[PDB]
Amino acid sequence: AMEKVQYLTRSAIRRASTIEMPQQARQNLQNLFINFALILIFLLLIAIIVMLL
Repeated sequence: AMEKVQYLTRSAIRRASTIEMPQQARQNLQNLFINFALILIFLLLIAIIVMLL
């Protein structure tokens, strides 16, 4: 084979649960965690503008 991008060679035995890529997410737990965080900060926002304001 020939390398064209380092995404599987760079830090292969060092990166653990992190990724060496120009793409912020590649696995669905990353995607669903940010989805849950968006839901939770949206819930916090609407709690404030209904109960503090």
